[PDB]
Amino acid sequence: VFRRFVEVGRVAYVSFGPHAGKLVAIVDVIDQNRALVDGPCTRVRRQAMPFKCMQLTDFILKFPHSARQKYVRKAWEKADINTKWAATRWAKKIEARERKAKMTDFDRYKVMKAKKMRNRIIKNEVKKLQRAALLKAS
Amino acid sequence: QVLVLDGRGHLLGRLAAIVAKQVLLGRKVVVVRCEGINISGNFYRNKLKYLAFLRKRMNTNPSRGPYHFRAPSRIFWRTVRGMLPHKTKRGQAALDRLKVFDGIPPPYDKKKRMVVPAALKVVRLKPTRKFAYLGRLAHEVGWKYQAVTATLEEKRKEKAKIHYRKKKQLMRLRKQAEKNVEKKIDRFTEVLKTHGFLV
Amino acid sequence: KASGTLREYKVVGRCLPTPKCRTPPLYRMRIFAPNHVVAKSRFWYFVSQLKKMKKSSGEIVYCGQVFEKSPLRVKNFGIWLRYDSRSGTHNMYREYRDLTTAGAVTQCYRDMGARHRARAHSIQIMKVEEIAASKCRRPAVKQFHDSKIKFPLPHRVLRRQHKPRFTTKRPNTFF
Amino acid sequence: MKTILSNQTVDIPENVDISLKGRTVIVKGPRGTLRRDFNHINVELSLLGKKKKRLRVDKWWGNRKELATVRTICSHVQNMIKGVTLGFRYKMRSVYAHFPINVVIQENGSLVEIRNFLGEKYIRRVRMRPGVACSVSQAQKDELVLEGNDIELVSNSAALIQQATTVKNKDIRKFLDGIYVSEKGTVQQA
Amino acid sequence: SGRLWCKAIFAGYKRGLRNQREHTALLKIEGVYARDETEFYLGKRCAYVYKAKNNTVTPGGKPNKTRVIWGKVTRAHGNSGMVRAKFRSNLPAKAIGHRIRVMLYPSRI
RNA sequence: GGCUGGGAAGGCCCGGCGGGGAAGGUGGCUCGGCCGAGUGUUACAGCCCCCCCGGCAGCAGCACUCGCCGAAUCCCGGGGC
RNA sequence: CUGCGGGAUGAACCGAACGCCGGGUUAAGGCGCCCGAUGCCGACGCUCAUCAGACCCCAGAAAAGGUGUUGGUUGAUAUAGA
RNA sequence: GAGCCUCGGUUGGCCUCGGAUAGCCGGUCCCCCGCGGGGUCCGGUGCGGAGUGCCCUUCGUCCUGGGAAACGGGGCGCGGCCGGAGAGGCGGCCGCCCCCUCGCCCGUCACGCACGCCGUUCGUGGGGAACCUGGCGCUAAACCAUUCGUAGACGACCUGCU
Ligand SMILES: [Mg+2]
Repeated sequence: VFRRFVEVGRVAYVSFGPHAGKLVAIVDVIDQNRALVDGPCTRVRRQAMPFKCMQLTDFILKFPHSARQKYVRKAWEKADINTKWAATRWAKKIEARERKAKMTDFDRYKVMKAKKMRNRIIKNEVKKLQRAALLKAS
Repeated sequence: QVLVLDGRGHLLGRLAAIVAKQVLLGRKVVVVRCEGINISGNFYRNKLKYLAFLRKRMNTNPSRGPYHFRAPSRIFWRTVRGMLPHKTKRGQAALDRLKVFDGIPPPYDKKKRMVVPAALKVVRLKPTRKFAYLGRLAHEVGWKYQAVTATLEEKRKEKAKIHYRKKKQLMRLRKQAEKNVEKKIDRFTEVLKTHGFLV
Repeated sequence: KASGTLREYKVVGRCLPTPKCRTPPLYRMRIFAPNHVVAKSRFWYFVSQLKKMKKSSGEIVYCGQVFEKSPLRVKNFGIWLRYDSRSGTHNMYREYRDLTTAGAVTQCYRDMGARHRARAHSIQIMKVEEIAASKCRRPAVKQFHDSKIKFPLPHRVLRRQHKPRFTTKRPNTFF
Repeated sequence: MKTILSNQTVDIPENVDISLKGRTVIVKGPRGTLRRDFNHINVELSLLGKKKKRLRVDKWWGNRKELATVRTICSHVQNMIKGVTLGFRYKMRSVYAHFPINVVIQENGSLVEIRNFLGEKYIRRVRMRPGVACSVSQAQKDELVLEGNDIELVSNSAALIQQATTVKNKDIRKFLDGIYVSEKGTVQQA
Repeated sequence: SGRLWCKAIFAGYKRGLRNQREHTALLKIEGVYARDETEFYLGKRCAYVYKAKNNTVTPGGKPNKTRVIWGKVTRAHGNSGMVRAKFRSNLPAKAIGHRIRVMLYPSRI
């Protein structure tokens, strides 16, 4: 029932470490819990990276298991991994987290007012729909 | 301001240490569903350990000897007490803040209960290892009210299913109502998603 | 002797010149040590074990770290061991898969300590040689010699168990 | 060590239709339906190909002990398919020297009573697992037939009625008496 | 019109296993669980507020039953967000596991 | 600042030499709609990798943080007690 | 004839020796709770005990065995088919 | 309304079952069962946005003067229908009177502006004891003494007496 595999050319997201929050592609497998990784288009050099700190997405580009850092970059550019990643819900949620982190007190006040109006409007509509549903049931 | 924890799927000592530490810090902690507690190792190991504990008694007068409580909630209470300075006034005051129950009593059956990932079996224990349920262990050493607790828990779960069905209906109607008036809240939604909401 | 992240040092030494022997020969060794101070001590220990040379009667001519030639390529390293057990000593051959020779030696030390309870002082490193995909005896290294190698992460036990400690949601192990 | 990948496949016939509820195999066919939950085994249960022709089991990063589960689950699935297609029939013969063993089925085949075992006045009533029906075999003077879909239950009932007839406080090598399983086959051989 | 102090808990005094130093208190600030978020709270004023039987003076108000012991955050304590604090008078040890409010106005940001 | 007057790496690559994984190829077989996917066999390179001949600014222990030792070859600023 | 930190407990052990205090840092030892500190997104392996194991002095075990499991050494045969 | 003692605090979350080599949400064209439940299929997410890395509420007041939204709220608002028994001790659903124009964006001023200085801001009409207003209901039992022996060292125990 597995849909994600450690394959040569698999794109992985680094959860934590020096290159945290940066995409990277798997080149070759070093050991059970360590693989050679390369991130030419995401400012990541070629070095070993444990599987613990990486969570791999559903992007797989094809290149030989021991390419010399040049053909992997070409495949990354041809597949346009950056745009596809930016289009995914994962990157959008990460950006939402960052926006929440960078929100200032004035922005918090604006958000408070916006929610104050929006929740009231939505709950009024919900109450009206509940009354209509009760009328329909009877 | 009171912590309510669901005991199902939590390891005995792993949860007990955290609960004792929080209790010593003035926090009020309620532990619920103590029959769901599980202990590492096969059932026979823990059965033998509890029987060996049962053998411990004062030879001259067993009434003054150790008190072997059979209920799973009282077993968890004793394990937590073993991790507190209960001989001092501070330890007794802290232990007064702790409250354990078999099953989920009506006072807490309508509350959301938290779980501690640092004490869960799925996290702390290998999938190939064996474990024993505290309810079965208690039932085989003197516990009397396993079946009554099971029946009451079944009734409570049916009531919770009814409430959860109502909550699903409410949430679905809420989502539909948001779509209905999405034009009148476009400016309010845009500013919300500008600062990292609804994305 | 302790262990850390070992580095490969090339140490060259000779006995002090004497009127009898005006030009003594030069000897070199491959020493894997945390630093050069202990690398010199290990070189002297091995030379005294082999030759009739001591630190007082000799001198260190050159001591320098040996950098990895291809740090970006994965290689198979064969290490020949000579360690002491509770009983008599034994000879071993072990294979490891690492990017650097020093990393392979560190893995060898860790594996020896884990599997045979052998400390660093009891272990003597004889020869470390890089080997191709073939000529590998250990199936653990050989099972990774596959161009189309695939394996998922079945049971991803989550970390950050103490990042916010009380949560209403139970974690997830399938990704 | 840890094996990177170990797998085995089972080729089911076209008669049998198999489905999996994650890790629970439900097998149905001509004779009936058999269920067996394969939890607590931690294997990848894959059902590949159209018409569900083949069932594949996978095990990633397993040691020596966890490796045998791959073969044992395939064996269990094979037995389940054989039972749902052909079934299991166990024939057992009663052995005695002087006192004849009197065996009578009581309800349909579930309740079996054994009488006159070594002259004992005591009568053993043995209950069998659900889904297994016992009967008195014909064309043989003293033989019993056990039939069912699940091999485990039929074999367990056969073991129960084997252990019911046991000689106590005597040389078992000399007193070779009791009912013993003589043949392990299928109801229909085809 | 609202709360302008962070919640903290008097965990105990600075101590070893068998020796206790009462001139330095250990504080458990809520929401801080690492030795990297404690830099904000360094130097912050902290007070232990309590009530007593007799009335005392009150700055800018009528006499009340409230008395306080003022303090100051000194340094972090061991990778867990614990904070060492020093008060003008040592804490009564009755406030173990009780509320201590750390102010926000030794501001330096 | 030194080192292997750092080791590798990055870019345009050019004129070659051999060897090996085993591939836009062939092919016994298998799974789906000539193609897509999975295995093996001799195996050149249009997927590549490695050594030998040689040369360009593009370097720098490099904020693409892959692993050193450091300070008349070293100075400035800020925070807390 | 000697207090102090650690070894739960304590003659001789480890560190270290004493005027009354404030600040900082260590030794030997530790950092799930008792109990100060790993609430590191620590690293690599080994181990299932129906008598598990858990730190000088020290508070307990031997010879002999085990296809239980994990590594090493030697020796043969296997497409002329084990 | 004062009047003594004792303290904790400084917005709440009113809730499925649950598995981890898997799960969450709808429609369910289809089938079965008692508006709902179960199954097949289909469609969306899954390092969880139907995320506790979360949601809910604003934490200055008042005048009038506009736009968007809008019949919402309150008078411990008064009367009926219920759910809840594990240790219920809380809420849900309907009738009638009066009052207010509360949420969001901008005009418009005025609120001891106490001239920099700390326990501000609440759950709280907090909990315990003694005294000042009214409406609705109350009338004792226990023990000693006596008596009895199913009881007994003495207490205690079983009994009787307008
Ligand atoms: Mg107050």
